[PDB]
Amino acid sequence: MGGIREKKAEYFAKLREYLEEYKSLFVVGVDNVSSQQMHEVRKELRGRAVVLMGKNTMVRRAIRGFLSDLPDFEKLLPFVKGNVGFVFTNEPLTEIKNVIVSNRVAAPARAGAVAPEDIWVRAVNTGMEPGKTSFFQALGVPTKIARGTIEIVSDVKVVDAGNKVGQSEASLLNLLNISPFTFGLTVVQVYDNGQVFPS
Amino acid sequence: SGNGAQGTKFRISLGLPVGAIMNCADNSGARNLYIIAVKGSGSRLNRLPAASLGDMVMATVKKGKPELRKKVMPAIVVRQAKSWRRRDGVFLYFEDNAGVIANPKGEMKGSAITGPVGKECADLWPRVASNSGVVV
Amino acid sequence: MKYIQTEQQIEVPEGVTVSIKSRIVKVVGPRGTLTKNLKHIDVTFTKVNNQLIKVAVHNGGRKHVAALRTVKSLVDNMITGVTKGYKYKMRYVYAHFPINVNIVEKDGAKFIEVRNFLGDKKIRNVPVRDGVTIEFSTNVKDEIVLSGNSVEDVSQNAADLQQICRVRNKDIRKFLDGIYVSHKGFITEDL
Amino acid sequence: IDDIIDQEVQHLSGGELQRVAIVLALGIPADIYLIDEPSAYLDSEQRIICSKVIRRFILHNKKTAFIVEHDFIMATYLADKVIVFEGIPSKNAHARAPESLLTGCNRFLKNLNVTFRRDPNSFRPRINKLDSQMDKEQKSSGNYFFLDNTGI
RNA sequence: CCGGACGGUGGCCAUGGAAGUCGGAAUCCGCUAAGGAGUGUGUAACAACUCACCGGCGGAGUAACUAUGACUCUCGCCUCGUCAUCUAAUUAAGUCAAGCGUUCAUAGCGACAUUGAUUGUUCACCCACUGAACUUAGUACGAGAGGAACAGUUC
Repeated sequence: MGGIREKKAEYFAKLREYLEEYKSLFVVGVDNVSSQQMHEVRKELRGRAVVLMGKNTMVRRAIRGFLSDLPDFEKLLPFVKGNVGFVFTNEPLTEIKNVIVSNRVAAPARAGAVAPEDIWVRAVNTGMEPGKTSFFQALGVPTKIARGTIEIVSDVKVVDAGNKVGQSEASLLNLLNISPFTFGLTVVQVYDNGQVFPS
Repeated sequence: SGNGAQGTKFRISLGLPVGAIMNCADNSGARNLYIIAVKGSGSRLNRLPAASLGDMVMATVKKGKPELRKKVMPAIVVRQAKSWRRRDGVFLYFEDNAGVIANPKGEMKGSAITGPVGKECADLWPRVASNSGVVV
Repeated sequence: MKYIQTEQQIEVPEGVTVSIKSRIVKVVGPRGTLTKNLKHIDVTFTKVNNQLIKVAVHNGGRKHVAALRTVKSLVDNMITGVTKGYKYKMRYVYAHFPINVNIVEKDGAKFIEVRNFLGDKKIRNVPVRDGVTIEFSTNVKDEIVLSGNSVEDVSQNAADLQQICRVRNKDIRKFLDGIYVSHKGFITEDL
Repeated sequence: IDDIIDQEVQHLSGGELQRVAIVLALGIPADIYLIDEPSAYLDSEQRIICSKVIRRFILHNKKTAFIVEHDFIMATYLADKVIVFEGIPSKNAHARAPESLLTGCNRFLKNLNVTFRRDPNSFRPRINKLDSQMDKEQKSSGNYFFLDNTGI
């Protein structure tokens, strides 16, 4: 916890040898995914070959590149985004994506997050007794009281992909028990053998 | 005045300072009322508190049933004698000083009131209205 | 310890020109125009380029320098108010007695008239300031909306109203009646 | 009503249904509210609960209300103006513009010819018999009712 | 400003129930960028918040009862008395923070330590009164118990 490194140039130095040891290098997104979910996802990778560290200490692929003859500089626009890791692997490119991208860990949306895909809510009885039905109506979910229970009138899209989910919107959906997205290591890039693959 | 007095009261000449004795004019068994305090009266060095028509006092019974004597209770002044003046311009006065024993809320202890009763008191204390014959 | 210079940037945008002589600022934009007097401070404004203006203090103490950012901010909100403009929303709050709010006018007036507040036998009035307009929001319940070019006039007009409805002689945590400011933003949408 | 909540309206009672209906009209916001004969099927306490209801909400909300009534006391409490109807029943009829409480009450009570002097204790209307000197005196004054107001 | 705050496990004994968070010591392991056998907020008891730490950003004895003392033995102060009686009435400032405060040191407090009767009556002690009353309103808040005001009105 104290001041002692918290290393600089030392952890970079371990990291240096790690791009060079493995053929295939991935630029990946934790941000969304819980850590029982990440930590489990990482368990899979770890048997096969392993993931290591950085900030901008990550962006220093250049030093690694400088040791060999491979990229600089030369890359398209260094794709790194908030919340990035590097996955160093034996595992060929195509398979790594199918493990990570296909098998994501369940999870519910969040308030103030941009929806990744279209959100819908179904029609049918919520099962909930009379109360503040109004809250549902505020979002643009039609509801009315039928049989002394709150029911949603119809299926409709509450939010589209690429629009943000409002704070009210999220909370009300969670009470419904409606979630739906796939969380995991969102692949943002690949290097293998002098070649750059985007998502 | 105070509790149970629904209505306000326009000032009327103070007739009865502390120590004054009025006739008891109910059928409670009390023969007279000796005034020891006026409710709602203020303070000035040396001034006796003094009551008037429809004031609630605190009295003891000097003459009357022994079950009423030796203690302090509320009463209400019903007839005056010191002449006073109404807003119709009139200076008027009764032949006696008299009031009736009553409870803090303003309920008569007795059931009749013997003699007349000035309207300003009647107007002030409903249970006094009830038991009054000739008013004013 | 006295800092030899500290400066700030006031960025200028496409639709506005701001002009300063002595320390009198005139900002003029799409939404109309705003001017404020900065003589009470001692800073040096300097134009670098139609989209940029600096403000600086030479050899200042803590407190002087502290006032320098606040000059930047003050002239920023003049600039934004002349572009995006300012909109404060307030909502009525009451447990029993419905607060009824109007707009009356005696002698070119404009006042915000508050009736019935907590049953309150008195009729409350807050004058509408100039440069500020009032809409009772359609589509929303007991929402009043104050807008205009000057954050300072909108904000204060707002607070005048909320403060005219303070409660007395009651537990103010149980008796929460009032008109509170509920949203601070801009007039032009998307932003 | 908690117990009434499950019960059907067909299954319901008269007076209970009445208070519920009056309340329902007040349930929704409106610039103007219209109520017709709220006193039906109700006893003393029940009507008077209604009287407080209409006056308080209207005052507060600053909305207007028209109430039709047969009950003397209910009209007095709620209203500020009155419309009196006249003519012959089941034949024709007529309505008037709204007029002040004193004015409207004199007209209505003049049609009946019963004065309701005042009882000093109760402050209640006290009825006056036909041909009389005391009642005759009133007819010359134009006072059918009395309240805590100035008047002879 | 914000994201992440994780597995051994709800550590161990004390355990009524104590799963990090009243308590007795002990401080490990794996994780991985960093995640304390766990800073404070804890529902009883997990959670659910949080934060650290990665990161995006002149004196005595005596009792088939207490007390008193028939008996044996030895050389007007206190007082405004108590009970009646006559009265409606009666002498006729701060620091420190260990503690309380049921949970919490400072809401509220803080040890230690430290910087008309009656009387000459003053006084004292009663008997009464009253800023009050009225509507606002038995209302708002409250399971009730209870209980407001601003406005207007009269004193």
